[PDB]
Amino acid sequence: MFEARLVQGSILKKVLEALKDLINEACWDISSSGVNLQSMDSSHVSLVQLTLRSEGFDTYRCDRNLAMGVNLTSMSKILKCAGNEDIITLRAEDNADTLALVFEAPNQEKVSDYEMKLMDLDVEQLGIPEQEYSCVVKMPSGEFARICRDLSHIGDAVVISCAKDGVKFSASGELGNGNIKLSQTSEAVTIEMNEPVQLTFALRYLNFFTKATPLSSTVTLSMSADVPLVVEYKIADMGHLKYYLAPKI
Amino acid sequence: MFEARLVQGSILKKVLEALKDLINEACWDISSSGVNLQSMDSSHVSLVQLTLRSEGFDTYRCDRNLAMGVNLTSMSKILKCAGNEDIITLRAEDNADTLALVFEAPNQEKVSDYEMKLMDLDVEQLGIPEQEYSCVVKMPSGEFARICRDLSHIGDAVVISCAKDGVKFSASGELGNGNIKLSQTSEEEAVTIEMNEPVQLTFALRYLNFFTKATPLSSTVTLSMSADVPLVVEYKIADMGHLKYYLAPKI
Amino acid sequence: GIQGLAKLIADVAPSAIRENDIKSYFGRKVAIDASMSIYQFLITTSHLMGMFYRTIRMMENGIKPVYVFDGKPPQLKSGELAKRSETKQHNDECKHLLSLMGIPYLDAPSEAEASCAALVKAGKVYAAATEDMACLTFGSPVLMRHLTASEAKKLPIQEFHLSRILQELGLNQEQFVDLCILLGSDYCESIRGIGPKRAVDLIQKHKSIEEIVRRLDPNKYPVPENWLHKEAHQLFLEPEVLDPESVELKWSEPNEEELIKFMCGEKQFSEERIRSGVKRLSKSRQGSTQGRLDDFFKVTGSLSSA
Repeated sequence: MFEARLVQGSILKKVLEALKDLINEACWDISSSGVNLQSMDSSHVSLVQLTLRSEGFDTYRCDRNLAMGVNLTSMSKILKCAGNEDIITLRAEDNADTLALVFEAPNQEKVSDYEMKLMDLDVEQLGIPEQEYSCVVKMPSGEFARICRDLSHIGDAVVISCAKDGVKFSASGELGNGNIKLSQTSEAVTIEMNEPVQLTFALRYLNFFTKATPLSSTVTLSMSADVPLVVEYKIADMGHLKYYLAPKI
Repeated sequence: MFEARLVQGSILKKVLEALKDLINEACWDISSSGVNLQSMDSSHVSLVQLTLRSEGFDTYRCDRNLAMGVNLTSMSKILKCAGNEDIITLRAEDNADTLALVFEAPNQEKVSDYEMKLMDLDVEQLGIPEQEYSCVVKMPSGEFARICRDLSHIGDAVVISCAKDGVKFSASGELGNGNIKLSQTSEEEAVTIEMNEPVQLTFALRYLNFFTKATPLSSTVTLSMSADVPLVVEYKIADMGHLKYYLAPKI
Repeated sequence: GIQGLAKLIADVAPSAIRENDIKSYFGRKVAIDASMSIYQFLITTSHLMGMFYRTIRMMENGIKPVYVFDGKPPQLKSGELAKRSETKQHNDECKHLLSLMGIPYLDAPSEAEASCAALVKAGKVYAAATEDMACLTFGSPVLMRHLTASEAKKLPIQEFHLSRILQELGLNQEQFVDLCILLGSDYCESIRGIGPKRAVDLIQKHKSIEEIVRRLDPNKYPVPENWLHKEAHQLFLEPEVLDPESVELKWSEPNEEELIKFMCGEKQFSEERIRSGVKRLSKSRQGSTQGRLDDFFKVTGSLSSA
C-alpha cells in the first residue's frame, strides 16, 4: 500500500500545468525516495525530468515500489477541482490499477474524492548524460518568459551567445532582425563561464518549456557547445524540473 | 396606464440574464399585485415563476390587468445598454403595443429612453401543485454554483440522496464515480437541511447549471424537493418578491 | 389510410405536426403496424431482415416497440371489390424473430391500426407508428411516421397530435371523422364534389356529412353510388380492437443462440453481422427516462399577449 499527503496541493496543480500542454502520456516511478518522472515528448526532442523527494513530503508510506502509467492530461483535469490552499492525499495500491485522490480543504467541510484508472505502458526511457557545463547563468523567470515570447515574434529560431562579460539572444525573421544583450550584475543574474559559446535553438519548445514559471522565482540555464542545453526550475524544498533541448546544428 | 419605477434596478438585468439562456419568450402578467411571470421551458422539463409584489417597488400606477408577451433575448440586449446603479422605469399604454423603458442615471445626466415592440402570445399555462417537500435546504448560492460546476466536469446527470446527517451529491462519468457530502453548519453563509424522511432522486446537472445562472440573485438559495416531484429552486429577490424555478423530475 | 390528409394538416394546422429526431423518443413504448411494416420491407429474407435491423435501431434509441398484426379484415372499399367479380407464411415467420428477440406482439381482432390507437388512448403505449393517417381517424392521440424507415434514408420521424388537429379544425373527433371520409377514406368512396381544403370548410359549419349532403344537392355535386358514409363513420369510432388492459407487454432478453441458430443458419445470412446485432439489441435494454412537468402539474391553459 502506497499513501502520500501533500498539503501544498496547488504546487502539484502547477506541476501538472508543466506537463498537460507539453507531454500527454507518461510513466510515474514511485520509490521511498519520492515521485520521479523521466519522459520523452512527441517530437523526440525534449528530455523532461521531474523530481519530488519525500524529505519534503509531510506524510509518506511506500512499502512496495510502483511503476505506473498515467495520461497526464486527465490527471491535470481531475486536479483542477480544488482551491489554492487545499491538500492532496494520494493513495495507490500494490495490486489495484488506480490513484485514489482526496482533495481536502483546510476547512474540512467540502471534501472531494476521485478514483482514476491506470494503463500499463512501454514508453522508452532515456537518462541524464552527466557531463560538465562550460557556461551557467541564473536569471529571473518572468524576464526570460518575456524574452522567449518576444523573440518568437521576429523569427522562428534563436541564436544565443555567451562570453566573459554578458549574454546575448538574437533572431532574424521576415521583417528584419533583433537581439537583446544582458550584462553581469556587479532579481539579479549570474554567469560562471569557461568559453564564449554560440548556439541555435527552436523557440516553439522554449514557449513549451516556459509554462513552469510560477513554480519558482528564478530560472537556471546551463550549457556548452555541441551538447544540449538545460532549462532548470526548482520546486521548493522538494525537488526540481528540467527540460533538456538539443540545439540545432 | 402602467408606469412603474425601480431605484436599485440591477435586479432586472440580473433576472433577464438568468432568463434568456433558458427560454426564448415570456408571458408577462401585470396585475395589481405587481409583475408576474409563469412560463414553461422549451424542452418540456422546467418552468419559471417570477413574482414581484408592488410593495417591493417604489412608485406605482397600475390601471389594467395587462397580459403581454416579451421576446426575451432582444430585451436583454437592450438591457445590456444600462448600468446597474441606473434607475429602471417602465411605461406602457394599454392601446399602444410597445414597451417604453426609461433608464435614469444616479447622477441624472445620462438619460435613456428605449422602445421595444410587441408580439402576440398564446402560451400554454399549467398550475403547480402545493405539497410537502421532504427536504428543504438553505445554502449559499455561490457555493452551490461552485459545487454543481465542479460536478459538471465529471458527468452529465446527477443523483441526489437527501437524509438527516449529510446530503449526498453523487455522479458518474467517463472518468469514473464521484460524490460530495454536506452537513448542516452549527445568516447568508449558514446552511440548513430540514428533513423529515430521507429520499433519493435523479436530476439533470445541466439544468442545475441553467438554474445557477441566478447565483447573484439573492442572499441564499433554497432547494426544495420531495418524492417524484419538480425540484423548486428559490432565489428570494430581496425586499421585492421571489423567483422560483421548477424542474420536473427524471425517470 | 386517408387521402391528402397529411398535406391538408401541414397546410392548415402545422402546429400539430413536428419533425423530431429518432433519439428524442428514448423511453417511449410505441404500437406498430406489423402488417404494413412487414410489407414496407418487402417493397425473400427482407420480411425479417428489416424486421431485424430496424427493431434494433428502434431499441438502440430507447424506443420500446410492440408489433401488431391484423385479424379478420372488415368491409374495406377496394377490399371487397373483387368479390364483385366472384400468405401468413412470411408473416408469422416474423411473429417468431420477435419473441426470439424479446419483443412483444399482439393479434388484433381486426384492423391493427385501430387496435394501435386503442392502446395509445389507454396510456398503454405512447404513439402509434404507421404510414397511414388512419390512426388519427380512429381516435389515436399521437401518431409517429417513418419510425420504420431505413437507417439510410435520413428521414426524421413525423409526429402528429390528434388533440391539436381537432384544436385548429375546431371539430370533435367525430366531426373529424367525416372530414377524413370526404377527404378519401379507404373504406368507402368519397364525394367527387368537395376538394381537400373545401371538404374541411363544409364540415366546419355542418357537423356531419348527413347535413352537408342535404345542403349542396345539384347534379353538379352528386353523392356516391352505394355510399356507406355511415357504416364507415362508425368503424372510425368504435372499431374491433383487443381491450387495452387485456395484457401487459414485457420486453424480454434476446436469445443469441436459439435465434442465430434460426437466422444465419436456417435462413442463411452473414453471421458476423446478425451476431454483433443480437449483441447490440442486448445492450440497449431500456428507454424510458426524464419525466415531464405534465407528469406532476395540471395544465392551466395559455396566457396570450395583448
